[PDB]
Amino acid sequence: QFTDSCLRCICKVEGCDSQIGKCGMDVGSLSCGPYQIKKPYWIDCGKPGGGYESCTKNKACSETCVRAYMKRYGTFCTGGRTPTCQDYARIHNGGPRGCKSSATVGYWNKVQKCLRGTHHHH
Amino acid sequence: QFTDSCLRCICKVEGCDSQIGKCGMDVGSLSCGPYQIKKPYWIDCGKPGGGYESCTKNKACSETCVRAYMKRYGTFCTGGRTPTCQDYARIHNGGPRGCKSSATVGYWNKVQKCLRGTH
Ligand code: NA
Ligand code: NA
Ligand code: NA
Repeated sequence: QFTDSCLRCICKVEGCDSQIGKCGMDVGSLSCGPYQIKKPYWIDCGKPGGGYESCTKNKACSETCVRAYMKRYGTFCTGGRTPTCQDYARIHNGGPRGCKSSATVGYWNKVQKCLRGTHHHH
Repeated sequence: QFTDSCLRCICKVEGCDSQIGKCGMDVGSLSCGPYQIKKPYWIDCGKPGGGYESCTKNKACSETCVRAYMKRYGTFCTGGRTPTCQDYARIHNGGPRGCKSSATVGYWNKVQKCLRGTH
C-alpha cells in the first residue's frame, strides 16, 4: 500500500504546510500546494475537486490526488511488481515512469531520510 | 508507454502464437491472428500490410497494427491522462472507448493476472 507515512514524507520533501495556498513556476509550469502538483499530474490523478489550482492549493484535495495517482500508476511503473514507498515517491517526483528513472533517486533519498529519521534536526 | 510486457499479456489472452495464420468469428465478426484483430480495428490502425487478413494473420504486422492503435487511441480514450496497460488492454478489447467501458473489465482482469503472475 501507499501509506500515510509515505505520503507525509513526500509532503515534507515538497514543502508541505508552508505551501498551502501557494503556487510557483517550475520548469515552465505552474506547481501548487503542499505536494507541488503541476496540472498534468492533476489531470492524471483524475481531476479531483473543483479545478486545478483550487484543488492543488489545498492539502486534502492534493492528498486525494496523490493517492489516486499512486493507485493508478504504481504497478504500471513497476511492471506488475508490488510497489513500495520508494516506487511511490519516485513516481511522485518523476511521473509514471519515475520508479525506473535515475532522475528520481536523489528525491527518494530525501523521502527515505524522513521515513527513517536519519540526521534528524529539531 | 505501451510496453512489451503489456503487449505480451494481451497476446497471451487472445491466444497468441496458436492463432498465427488463423481467423474465426469472435462475438459476431471475423477476428484474425495472434491478437484477434477485427477489420475495423485494422482500418483504425492505418491499414498496415497488404490487406486485412494478410496483415492480421501475421504476428509482426499485427504488432505494428496494435502499436499504432494504442498510440492513436490511448490518450484519446483516457481524456488526456497518461495511459496505463489497463487502458491499452481495454482499448484493445473494446475499441477507442474501451478504457472506460464495461464491458471490458473482465478482459483487463485476465491481462492483469498475466502481468502479476497469478494466472
Ligand atoms: Na515545510
Ligand atoms: Na515536482
Ligand atoms: Na476480441
